[PDB]
Amino acid sequence: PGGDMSEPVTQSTLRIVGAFWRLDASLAFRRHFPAINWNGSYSLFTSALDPWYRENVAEDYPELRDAISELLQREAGLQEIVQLVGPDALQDAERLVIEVGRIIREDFLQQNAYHEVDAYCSMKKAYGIMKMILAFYKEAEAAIKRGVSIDEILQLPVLERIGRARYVSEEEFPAYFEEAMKEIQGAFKALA
Amino acid sequence: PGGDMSEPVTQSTLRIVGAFWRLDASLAFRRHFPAINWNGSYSLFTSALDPWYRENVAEDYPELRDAISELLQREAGLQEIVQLVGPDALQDAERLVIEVGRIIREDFLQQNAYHEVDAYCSMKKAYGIMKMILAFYKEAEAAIKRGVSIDEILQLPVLERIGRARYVSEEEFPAYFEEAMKEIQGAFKALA
Amino acid sequence: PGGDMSEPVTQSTLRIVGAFWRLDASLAFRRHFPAINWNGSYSLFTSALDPWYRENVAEDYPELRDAISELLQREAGLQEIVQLVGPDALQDAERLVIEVGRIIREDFLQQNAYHEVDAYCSMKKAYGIMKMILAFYKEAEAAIKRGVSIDEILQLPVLERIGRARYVSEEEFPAYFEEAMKEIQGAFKALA
Amino acid sequence: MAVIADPETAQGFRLAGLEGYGASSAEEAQSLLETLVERGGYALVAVDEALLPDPERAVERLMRGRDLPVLLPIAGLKEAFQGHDVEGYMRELVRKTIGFDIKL
Amino acid sequence: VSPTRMNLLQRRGQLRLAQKGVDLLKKKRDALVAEFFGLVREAMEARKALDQAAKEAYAALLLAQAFDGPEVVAGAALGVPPLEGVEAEVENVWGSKVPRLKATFPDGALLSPVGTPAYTLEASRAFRRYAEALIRVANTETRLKKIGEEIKKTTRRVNALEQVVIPGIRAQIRFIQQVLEQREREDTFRLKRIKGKIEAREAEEE
Amino acid sequence: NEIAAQIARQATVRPDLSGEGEKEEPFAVVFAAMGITQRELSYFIQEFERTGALSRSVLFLNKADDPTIERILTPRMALTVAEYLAFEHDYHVLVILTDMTNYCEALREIGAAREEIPGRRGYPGYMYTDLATIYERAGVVEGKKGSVTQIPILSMPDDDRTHPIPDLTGYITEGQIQLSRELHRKGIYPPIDPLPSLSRLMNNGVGKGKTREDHKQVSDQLYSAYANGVDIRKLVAIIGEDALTENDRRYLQFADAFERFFINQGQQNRSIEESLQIAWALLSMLPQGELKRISKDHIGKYYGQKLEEI
Amino acid sequence: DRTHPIPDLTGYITEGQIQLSRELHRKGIYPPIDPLPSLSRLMNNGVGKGKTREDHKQVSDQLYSAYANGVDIRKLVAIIGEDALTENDRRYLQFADAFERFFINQGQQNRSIEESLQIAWALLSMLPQGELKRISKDHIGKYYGQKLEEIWGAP
Amino acid sequence: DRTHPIPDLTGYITEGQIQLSRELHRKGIYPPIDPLPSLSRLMNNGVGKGKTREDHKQVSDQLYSAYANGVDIRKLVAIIGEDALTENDRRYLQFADAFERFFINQGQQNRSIEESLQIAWALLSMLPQGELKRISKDHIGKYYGQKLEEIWG
Repeated sequence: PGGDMSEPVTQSTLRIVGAFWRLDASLAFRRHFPAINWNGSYSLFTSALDPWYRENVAEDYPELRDAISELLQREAGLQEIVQLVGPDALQDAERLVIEVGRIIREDFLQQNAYHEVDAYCSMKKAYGIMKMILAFYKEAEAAIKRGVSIDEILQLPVLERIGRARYVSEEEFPAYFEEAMKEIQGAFKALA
Repeated sequence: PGGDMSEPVTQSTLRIVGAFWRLDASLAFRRHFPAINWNGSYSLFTSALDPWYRENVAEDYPELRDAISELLQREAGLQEIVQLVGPDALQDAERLVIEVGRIIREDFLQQNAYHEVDAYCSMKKAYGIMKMILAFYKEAEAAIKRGVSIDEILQLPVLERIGRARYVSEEEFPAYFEEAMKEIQGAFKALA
Repeated sequence: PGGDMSEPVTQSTLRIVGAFWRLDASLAFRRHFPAINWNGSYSLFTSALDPWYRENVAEDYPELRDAISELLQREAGLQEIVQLVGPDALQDAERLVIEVGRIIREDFLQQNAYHEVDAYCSMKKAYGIMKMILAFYKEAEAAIKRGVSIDEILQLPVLERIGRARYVSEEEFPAYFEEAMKEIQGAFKALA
Repeated sequence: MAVIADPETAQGFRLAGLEGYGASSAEEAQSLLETLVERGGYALVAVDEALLPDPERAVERLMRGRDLPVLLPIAGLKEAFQGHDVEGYMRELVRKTIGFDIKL
Repeated sequence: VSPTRMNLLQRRGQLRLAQKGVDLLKKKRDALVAEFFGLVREAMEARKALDQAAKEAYAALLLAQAFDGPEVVAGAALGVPPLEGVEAEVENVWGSKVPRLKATFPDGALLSPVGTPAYTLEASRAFRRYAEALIRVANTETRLKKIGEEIKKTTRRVNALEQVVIPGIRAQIRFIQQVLEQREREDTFRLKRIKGKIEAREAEEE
Repeated sequence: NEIAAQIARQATVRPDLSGEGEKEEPFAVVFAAMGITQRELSYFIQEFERTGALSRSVLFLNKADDPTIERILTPRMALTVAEYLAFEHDYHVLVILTDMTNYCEALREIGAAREEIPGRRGYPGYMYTDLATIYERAGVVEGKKGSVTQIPILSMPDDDRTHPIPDLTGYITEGQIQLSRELHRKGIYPPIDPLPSLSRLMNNGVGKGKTREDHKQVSDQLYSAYANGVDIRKLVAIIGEDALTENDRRYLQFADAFERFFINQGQQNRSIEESLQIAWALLSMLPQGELKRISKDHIGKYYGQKLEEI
Repeated sequence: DRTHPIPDLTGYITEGQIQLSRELHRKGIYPPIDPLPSLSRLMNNGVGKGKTREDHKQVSDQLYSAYANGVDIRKLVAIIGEDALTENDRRYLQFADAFERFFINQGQQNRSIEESLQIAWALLSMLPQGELKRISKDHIGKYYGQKLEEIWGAP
Repeated sequence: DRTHPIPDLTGYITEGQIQLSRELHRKGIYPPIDPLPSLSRLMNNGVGKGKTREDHKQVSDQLYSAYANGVDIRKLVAIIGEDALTENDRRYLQFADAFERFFINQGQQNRSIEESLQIAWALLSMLPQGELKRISKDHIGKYYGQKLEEIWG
């Protein structure tokens, strides 16, 4: 009642379940769905499922997942600072972290249950989207060191490719994925 | 208990009463009487009483009252800058709104209960004073557009005529009112 | 229960006892013992014991104790501004008050129960340390009025003597105290 | 110190002992100012307004990093012989400095 | 924050401190605004002086090359070296350090401003005085910008307090009050239930 | 009450878009009032008399001077009549239950009298089931032409959405329309806040063959844009307008124009076509590339109309 | 806690309150009565001409306002220093300390109302005439100008 | 909730407690033991010269003081902003970070008391030798100075 997690039913359940998928009304108000608070949720099965992932999704899947979690944690740290002192006050590295965290939110964490393709997502597709996001982040960090402006990075056209990747279908996704991976390098070479 | 409007008695009352006359000691400290706060008070009878006003007071009384309310709201919206910097640093139009709010307050919203004639007011008298003030506002705005000095607008004797409208007896208000409207009409044409 | 001092037992005790030695969880977490909450503690026996202190410790012991108490209250007052704007935003005299409050906390009120010497303190040792700290405060205030930086005040080595006074044995303390009282005057005379 | 302006006035600035320079274009002025600031050295650099009204805005990428160079919008020459609205310049400066964009 | 009476009282104290800090910072911004407008008037004066000096110096230079050969003026400018005519001493304003350029300005460091030209030397005097006025304008502008950004920082802090911190404390106070009242209500219901059952037991079997 | 009366007046079903093409039939209104004051009752009676609907309506009126325990029978009788009409005579009924807060207060009175185990703020532990027995008497039946729609009205105590009455209602009902005190103070009517408002059955009623195909994406995009605008407005109240990037300034302008042209419509009746037109006009304020919730085809078809609507 | 039921109900029934302060107590002041959070609801009906003195009400109001300004300025000095203050702010800063030392801090003295009013006027004389807005000009003329030495010797 | 009756009564009965922290757990620190709310009542019985090492108690006290200062400065940066910090405040920030990442984060590794005290001294060497007021100067002379890079990286 009231979304309070300190109630007897939730507390009695949390002593026995192995995962805690915490829904948030703030995310649902913004039409961010599935509306799971990734900061407040947990799972006690991630370590035990790593052997299965390493042979059924990709040998490096856990490392990509850990990198995405770290990026989200950094975004959570920076959001408290941004909300009180403005995005411009940050350094370029932190601004890139904010932007990539947003990309993760909107292009990876969000999923449309009523869409003909986005309702279901396979593990390979999730791994591909994560790999694209992390590749973009590495290239963007390199570019920032090379003096490129954040605005130039943000206005790139590859961002649209990553942003529409979840609506692509499974039967054709790997081709889209190879093409976008090529395009990421192609675009960050163009900025120079 | 201590002015907490969330008290159960206050909340139950506000579910059933059609008017909330919020008294405030801040106004009484500023020597403003009656000490009714026009920002927190409300009434749910205005719409049902409008037809009565349009026949017993004047056809435009609802519009003039709404205009006074909008002017007060505009004044309340300029306290974040008048606080930071005195009234003198505001441009002509904003300072005109500030002075129109001052005149509204001191010459229409205030009422001495111990005065021989001001302790009472009729609906005709209130409508007359509202029409006075709003007509002056229209003329002053037009003058400012004509490049007149706002300080000159702040020295006209017509304002002193409007100030004494509270203390004119009911039997003598109509003549005062027509004369003062005509003086308003002829007070800004005279002023270059 | 819970550390809540609003419990019936603590509140009923609070109304019949003469002295109230409130303990602070925040200080106990930092391993600062005795860990007494100075703001929330009191004694009703001070005025009755002044004659004894004059006859058996020092004639001006009550005044020195009151000076220490006034310093602590001033530090408590300025701590609000410190929490609002940070310690570097303060003016020189206020930073001196904060620093001398810290000196009182760490060099006079802190006591090591497990030490061979500091586990017990005589009234005369307490009087000596208090007198040292007050003399230092007076000379630092005079220096700041003459334009000496706080950074240069806090680096004066006599502060190390004041900070190690706690550990001087009872037999050796008088000589240590005379040396320190000479050294404080020397140090703030040498600053010129 | 130093100054960047039209070559007609740079000669006089150098005649007074300032390391004057001639600006032929707004792009030229910006490039020269970037070169001047990037090089470690002189402390004051007044920039002709006509070719670059807001030197701090343009050089934002450096002045945000270093605070010794003191940029300054200086009045143009042909303008000087006809005058310029100082009050408007100060109004814009107030808008920039406190953002509340109001004066009287 | 655990729901306790102690936590509630601490949170209320924090609300009071936040409100007091808002008032204190508003007074600080009032003082800053007063000083800022004083500096705005000063800057108007300094800029007007600079404009007048610019006019006179441009005039003098125009006639210098008009009578003394433009080549003569160019040579005079080339001869004069970029002398180190200022000392960039710093000044403290409201806890911040700002430059205060001081024009040491050795006159003898100007090489070959006089000679064959008859007026080019004078035009050098006008431009030296013009440089002085320009330094004064810089000195006023730096101070004004510093006080302006101090005003902006204070306003940001005040807005933060009034729109993020204080509402959060109010929300916490409401939550703790609800939890405590609920616990009291539950305990009271339990006591009433137990006493009623004991009364029924006494009625049934004494 | 004004919003309920306006919905009752303007409610229509638009068979032309659906494709059946058959002539519509009007709504019967069953109106149950619990603890209603004379002012509100006067408003409702006058509105229904003005629109002529008082002949095709049934009114159950428990006034605030009437017995409290009788407040529990009123919605049940109202819904009995509604279901009778709908599922035995093929009517389309619209039920309005004004001030369900009064219903819950009466329920608490009874529960406290009987000393049953309470829940969250003295409300009986079975309040959820009791409210469900009222709310789940809506719907549509297979093989029946009639229907029962419910629009309960409840006043949230202290504007608190976590209060047990709104909280339990929101667990039972299919969404909610939440009014904003802030919008009302700005002079907006109807003051419906979109972000705390939801309709759970919208997807089964919009799109191809019902309304037009871009409805759902337009709504999603409006939600995203307004959420960003509110976040930027929160940012501006700290760090001033002048520091905003141009894209953020665009989102601000969108939030304002939204509140002033989409939400605010007074007593006007807007067909779905006009509302979608206004929506695309507001969305055209944004760069065409920031409309990530809308497919390319719809952006091509409808993007680019200015706010010149009159 | 003033919101505790005991003081809440008592305030509901009673006609004001005299609030002691721990800051004043721990600064050495006795009796540690803080004027700012204290109020007597029936004061106006028992002071004035024919009971006490004609200058009582305005003197009280002025003391309250001046002391509040002084305390606020005392907090402001810690941040912006005494130089950044105007002369009037400084005079209020001095008045607040004098008020605490000579008005509140009377020890075990028995002051008649005339002595207390004399001390109040002596303290108000520190502020420039004409900055005493809440006092009529007649009373200012009649009583303004007293010297602090009358109470300086007995804090 | 540490004020819940179960933990509260337990702590009143038991001789200390090792309290885990969710904040550390989310950062990936294992074991996620938060030292400030933890306690060992009998620790003084079994440490010191002839039991573990003569510097043990004072090193523990110094670690507590330094970590508390670090957490306070963390609360301070939210108000003042990082750029306004002093050099000592920055040093305590760095100490808090390194403490969490190297002293608390140890994974499934078994550390001898000697290695643990070496890591503690390496971290304490990040603060100026005059800021270590809880440790005697004999121990500061004997153990201060060694760098953390020598242990890892």
